[PDB]
Amino acid sequence: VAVLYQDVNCTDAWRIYSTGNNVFQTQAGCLIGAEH
Amino acid sequence: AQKFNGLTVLPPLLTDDMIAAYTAALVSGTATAGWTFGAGAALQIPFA
Ligand SMILES: *[C@@H]1O[C@H](CO[C@@H]2O[C@@H](C)[C@@H](O)[C@@H](O)[C@@H]2O)[C@@H](O[C@@H]2O[C@H](CO)[C@@H](O[C@@H]3O[C@H](CO[C@H]4O[C@H](CO)[C@@H](O)[C@H](O)[C@@H]4O)[C@@H](O)[C@H](O)[C@@H]3O)[C@H](O)[C@H]2NC(C)=O)[C@H](O)[C@H]1NC(C)=O
Repeated sequence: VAVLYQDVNCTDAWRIYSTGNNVFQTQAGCLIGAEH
Repeated sequence: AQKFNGLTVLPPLLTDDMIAAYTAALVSGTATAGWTFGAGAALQIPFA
């Protein structure tokens, strides 16, 4: 699955359950688990 | 306070820029082709 955190800015202590190899920011928040 | 009490507001799928792009395309189509009786293959015509 992929996880979207609406209120986290991952651009470049993060309140995320787990990181991954495809963490990146979008206009809808921080997305983990999806390739851009 | 709203967020601390578990109430969230979600963003719309289409941004303001996309809606503005749609309206600009519609206005340009009316000014250039002005399709009548539907929206199919645009047929150009002078505005007058
Ligand atoms: C999520 O966070 C990012 C990154 O924020 C940076 O890191 C945090 C910890 C703080 O230190 C911030 O101040 C840092 O910026 C935000 O992106 C930044 O947004 C701001 C505000 O729009 C941008 O500031 C503008 O940048 C332009 C001039 O900067 C020039 O140089 C920088 C490199 O130093 C370069 O990145 C930039 O493209 C320019 O070439 C200009 O538009 C304007 O004057 C203003 O200074 C800043 O550049 C952005 N940084 C990055 C790395 O993208 C996000 O906005 C934020 N997201 C949300 C949703 O809030």
